[PDB]
Amino acid sequence: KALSAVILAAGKGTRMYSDLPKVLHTIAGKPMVKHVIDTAHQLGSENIHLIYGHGGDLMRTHLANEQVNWVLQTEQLGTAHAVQQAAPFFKDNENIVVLYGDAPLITKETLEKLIEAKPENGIALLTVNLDNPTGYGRIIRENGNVVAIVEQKDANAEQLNIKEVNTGVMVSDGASFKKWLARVGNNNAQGEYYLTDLIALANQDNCQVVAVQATDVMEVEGANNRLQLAALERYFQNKQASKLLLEGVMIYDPARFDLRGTLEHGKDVEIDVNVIIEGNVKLGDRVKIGTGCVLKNVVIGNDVEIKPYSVLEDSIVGEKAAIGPFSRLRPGAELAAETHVGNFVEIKKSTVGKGSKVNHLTYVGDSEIGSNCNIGAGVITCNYDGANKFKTIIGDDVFVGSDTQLVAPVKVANGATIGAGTTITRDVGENELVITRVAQRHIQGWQRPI
Amino acid sequence: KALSAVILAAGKGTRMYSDLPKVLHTIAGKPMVKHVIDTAHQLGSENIHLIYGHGGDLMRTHLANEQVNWVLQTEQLGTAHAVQQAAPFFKDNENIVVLYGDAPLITKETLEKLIEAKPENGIALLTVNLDNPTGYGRIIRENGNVVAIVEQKDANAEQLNIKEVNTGVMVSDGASFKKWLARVGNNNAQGEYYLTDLIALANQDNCQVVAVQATDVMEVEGANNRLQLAALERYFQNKQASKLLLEGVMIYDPARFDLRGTLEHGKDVEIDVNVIIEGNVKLGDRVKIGTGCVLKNVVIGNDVEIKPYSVLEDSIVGEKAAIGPFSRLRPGAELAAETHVGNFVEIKKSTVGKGSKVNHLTYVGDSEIGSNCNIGAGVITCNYDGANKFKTIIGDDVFVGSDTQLVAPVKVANGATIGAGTTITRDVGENELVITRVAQRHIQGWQRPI
Amino acid sequence: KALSAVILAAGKGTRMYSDLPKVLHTIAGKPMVKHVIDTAHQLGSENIHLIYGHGGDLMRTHLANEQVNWVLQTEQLGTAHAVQQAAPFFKDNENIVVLYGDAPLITKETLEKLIEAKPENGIALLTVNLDNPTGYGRIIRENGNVVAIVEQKDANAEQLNIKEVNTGVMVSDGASFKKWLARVGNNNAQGEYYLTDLIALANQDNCQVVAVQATDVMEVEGANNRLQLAALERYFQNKQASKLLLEGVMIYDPARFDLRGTLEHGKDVEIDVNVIIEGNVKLGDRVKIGTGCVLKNVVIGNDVEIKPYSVLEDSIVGEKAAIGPFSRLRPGAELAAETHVGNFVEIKKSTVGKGSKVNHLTYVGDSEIGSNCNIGAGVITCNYDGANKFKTIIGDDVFVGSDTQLVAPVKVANGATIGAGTTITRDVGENELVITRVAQRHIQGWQRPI
Ligand SMILES: O=C(Nc1ccc(NC(=O)c2ccccn2)cc1)c1ccc(O)c([N+](=O)[O-])c1
Ligand SMILES: O=C(Nc1ccc(NC(=O)c2ccccn2)cc1)c1ccc(O)c([N+](=O)[O-])c1
Ligand SMILES: O=C(Nc1ccc(NC(=O)c2ccccn2)cc1)c1ccc(O)c([N+](=O)[O-])c1
Ligand SMILES: [Mg+2]
Ligand SMILES: [Mg+2]
Repeated sequence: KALSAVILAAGKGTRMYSDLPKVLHTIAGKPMVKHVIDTAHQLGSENIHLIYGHGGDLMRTHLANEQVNWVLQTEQLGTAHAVQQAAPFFKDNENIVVLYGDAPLITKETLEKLIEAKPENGIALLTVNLDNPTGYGRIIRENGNVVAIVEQKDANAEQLNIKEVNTGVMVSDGASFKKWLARVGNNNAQGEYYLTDLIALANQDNCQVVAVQATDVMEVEGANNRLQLAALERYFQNKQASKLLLEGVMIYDPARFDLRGTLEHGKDVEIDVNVIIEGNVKLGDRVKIGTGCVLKNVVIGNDVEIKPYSVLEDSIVGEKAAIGPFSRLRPGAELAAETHVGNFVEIKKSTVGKGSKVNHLTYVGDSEIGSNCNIGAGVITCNYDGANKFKTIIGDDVFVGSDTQLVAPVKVANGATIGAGTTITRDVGENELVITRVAQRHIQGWQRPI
Repeated sequence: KALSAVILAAGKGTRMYSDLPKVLHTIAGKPMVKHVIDTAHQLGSENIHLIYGHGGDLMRTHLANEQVNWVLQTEQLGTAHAVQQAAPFFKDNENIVVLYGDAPLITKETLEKLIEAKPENGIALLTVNLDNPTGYGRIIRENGNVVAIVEQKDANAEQLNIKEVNTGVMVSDGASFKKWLARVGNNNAQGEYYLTDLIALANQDNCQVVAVQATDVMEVEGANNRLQLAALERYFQNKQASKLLLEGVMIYDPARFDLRGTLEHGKDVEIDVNVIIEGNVKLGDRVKIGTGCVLKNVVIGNDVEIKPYSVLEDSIVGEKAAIGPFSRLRPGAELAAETHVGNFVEIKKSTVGKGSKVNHLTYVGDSEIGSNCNIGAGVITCNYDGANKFKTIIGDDVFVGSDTQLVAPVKVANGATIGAGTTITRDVGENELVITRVAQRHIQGWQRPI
Repeated sequence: KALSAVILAAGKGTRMYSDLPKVLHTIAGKPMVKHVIDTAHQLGSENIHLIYGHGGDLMRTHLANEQVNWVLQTEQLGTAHAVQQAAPFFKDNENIVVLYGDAPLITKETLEKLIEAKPENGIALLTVNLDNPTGYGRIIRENGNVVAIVEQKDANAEQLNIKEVNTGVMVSDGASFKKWLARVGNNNAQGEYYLTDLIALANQDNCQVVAVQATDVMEVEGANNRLQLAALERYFQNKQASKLLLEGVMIYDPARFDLRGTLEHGKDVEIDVNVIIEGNVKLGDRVKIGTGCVLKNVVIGNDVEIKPYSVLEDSIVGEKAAIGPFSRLRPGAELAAETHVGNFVEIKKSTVGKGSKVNHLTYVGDSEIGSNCNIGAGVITCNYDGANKFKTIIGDDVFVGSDTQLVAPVKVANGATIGAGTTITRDVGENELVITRVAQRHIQGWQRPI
């Protein structure tokens, strides 16, 4: 049986006090609605009907590449009215799952269990037990089936003690949705067409409604403000960290670890406190990440150690390389195996060959450095004024003395030696030794003003 | 009706194992007693009577500027004796609130509710419910009024089950305080004059004592050691973070956020984990603060992004500026709109004009830099030996080549160009190009010792 | 009465998904088994019998220096079989305590209370109360003595409600262990010889088994995976931080503090959030450590302030020194009293004399710097190519101008002055002023390409 999803995402999110619409606020670096779209995709949804409204232009720019059907809602008249906007696109013989852009932690596993329980021509309603169910619609089960969702204000004393409550998440076939949505009324205090009413309509038609309990409450929780969003964030981070720990990643403190994307890892990986992993990150075996590192879109080979307070982005690090502390790898930094990058070093769009070292107070930009080079402290690759970021090409086995400026476009051939304090503007030949001729004034008996 | 406060702050705080007296230990960067003084001020207190004793000289140096009446207590004979020291200064027709220098989280809101409930010629006693009230004085209410505070050792089985306990915080008029304090005795195991006894004395005089429950237990908790102080700190930090989140500040992790002063913010502000905000900080709209930043006494314009591990102090940052990662702004750094400050860059008491860039391994101190300047990597402003920190004045549209030393006092005029590796000691004229003439020795066939 | 310990440490730890055996995973920087060995040593154990098996070679390399008896177990046939491997080495008249390499938080205090309760020719069994005891062996006490350890699958309804459970930790004399271990059978579902059976065997012999409740559950908890290991880590860190706070160390956030070794401290020490203390660290009075610092094997004198994001290792810091922010002290850095080390500064195997300053973008390696020296921004000590890390010797009261390279081996005598941008290769005499003679090309009317 086929499946399609409807995601409610039209909300303004007034209590976020933001220029963004509600569902664009992020959880682990990606919009709340994107988590829901990805879950619906993971489920095998043929179509994903996205109900949107407030901040329409921002929704379109931030989610331009999502394979969704854009259903523009002009008036907020309740959740049944929102779902009915997508109803002309429902296949009669497909299942439809209703999800909420502001409740991002719903899992594929929970939803699979919900779809599976759906009786033919009936509804599968996602429910949850609360220690304090006050304010939520109570689940009334008679003969194993859901006969009513009794709201707080209507419940009798005995019903107020029911801990099982309605989440809003439900599954039914497209024909049943089309049929029942056309029958929902707005005769209530809010004057809204509630999707909740489908339970009563299904019962009127002698169709069964089966309840399916969610594993965690946090899967059904919605974020109405940034405090609630921060609580979903911490729950999501704890869950990601716990999964990594059970896979064998040594995360020293799961409460001080953040994953905002995907992590591929080998065995015996050690991650110290306050590390942030962003985008797509791949770590080989025995990678050690020191305190305070930020890795965004990087590939790290086996046996690499990243020392504290290193920031890496869009970079590749070969096996047994040693980075940090206080190293900065900017996009395009490609470090070969057994390389060394030290404190207060910045590498940008440069390749560094096997065994080469760049250990102090250096800027290497738009360069190619060969194997077994020694880049002295204070070395800087630079350009002439008005240039267009030209390249510095350094061969194999080159020594570059401390505080040397390499003025691109320039080539330094294999085995060349450059003395400290040099300004390199002309190409250096193979085995060429280039040393600066200094002129100095020496004044004897110079008594300091102390 | 007028109000004045009495704050007990004479304690040694032996269990802090410190040379400081008890109340000078800080919560969110300010002494515990200062929080209480500020609360009493926010309430509208005409006078704030500060009872002090231990570490008297340190109290005077650390709180020199507080608008308090210094009441030096020579002997610790109990809380009623402490309050009686200030009693000759109470106005008969004013209300007096008794507060504790070591219980800093008491709120203005709680105290307003306490003052309001105070019956004429009576007492308003602040109380709190505890799940485990063991050791605390139980509130005995008869005919809605507080008839007794029954201590742990005296309570009957039924009274030990009372969860409502005495906090020590109370309000009464100045004449009633003067009258009842003169009647407090010390006939008890400790031989102390307890302020607690005022409840029994008020009852003897047929004056009503009304109980007022505190909203949070943490408002009445006192810190006797640094473990307790750390628990008040975390509660205070969580409360500050929660308020900011409800105002619309996106704090990624409220458990990894510290505010030690005041924060003024615009909309869509994003604060990553492990950020510290000190003194008075103002952030405009859409300010993004990366992980590990420290902002102390700074003004940050709209649309500024501060990248990870940046430390800013007594600085101003114009709109759309980009700072970090690993940037250091020291006092007097003034960055104009659309400026760029990069990694391993230190700016001290310098103004940097619109669109100017200082992106790598640079020290700029006591300087004025104009608009659209390019400050190369490794550039350093310096002085002669025995100098008195002279100024470097750089005009508009100046290019300063990498690893150039600018020797103050020096002026570089508009549109000047400075080549890499230069030593600037003489003023550079408008559109003047200054390039270093290098002498180099080139030795061919130099085989490295590898 | 003498004591010896047996520690079970043969486990593979399959669920760690690691190449290391189970007990080598660390808690606070040291292997789980090492914590247990140290506890057994603190107790006064004459012998420590270490049962090992999986990852035998790694156990031997990682614990080479431990004063233990290496008992190589070839087959895992249950805990009684493991303890019996060490039994030929038990003295009849000594007490034997059985401990587990994967339950590292067991305290000396708990074990002292266990040994003390041991009745002659009997057993002292360590027990613990659990709110949910499901799955654990229930303690059956009859006439004050332990008559049985009833397993989950055998317990009657009434016995399942017993909250007191078996921990596996026990004490008995060597003769009793030898005797009872020879009588343990493997007739059970697992076909293993359980140490648990010693309780039933002691009862058969009319020897009393006394229960001793552990203070904390976490002392008896074992780590089977890295999630469980992380929970023991956080509990251990919280306990260490709480002890330090009660001793008077101001730890701003005990949940963001890590101690991985030993800390000796004076009074009025302040430690900001996210600090890591490794190896042996000693702090004097009024030491202030800013956010994000890492101190490994360092001695810090009184009144030192370490500013944020400083990494120190195998270094000594004299009184009133000022370090950071962003300073790096590498092994052998020895800073005398009243010295100053600033941002983006790296000190390696160098001594820096009293009052000397190294405040910006500098590398000082293999050097001796005297008193009251001024090391300018951008200064670098370096070597010739093929050198063997030679020394830079700087006297007292030397000024070294910004962006100067000091080419070791070189000596700079007392009161010498070095101008900015200099290359020092030759020794500088007492009171010698060395300034660079620059040649520059000046081109007027150079219009920039803007
Ligand atoms: O109803 C919406 N979202 C929604 C619905 C239900 C819940 N459920 C709960 O929070 C919940 C339920 C039961 C127990 C605990 N929490 C959480 C969020 C909704 C409606 C229209 C919208 O447009 C949007 N949106 O995302 O903008 C959300
Ligand atoms: O009594 C003092 N402080 C004080 C008094 C009461 C409390 N209250 C509680 O801790 C409390 C009460 C009820 C329930 C929970 N906590 C906390 C602190 C006091 C007295 C003399 C002093 O000199 C100082 N001081 O600040 O140095 C404090
Ligand atoms: O049994 C072993 N360890 C062990 C034994 C008991 C416990 N106890 C508990 O976890 C416990 C007990 C009671 C209540 C709560 N937790 C924890 C760990 C064991 C046996 C053989 C081994 O070789 C190793 N090891 O360390 O590799 C451990
Ligand atoms: Mg330099
Ligand atoms: Mg230079």
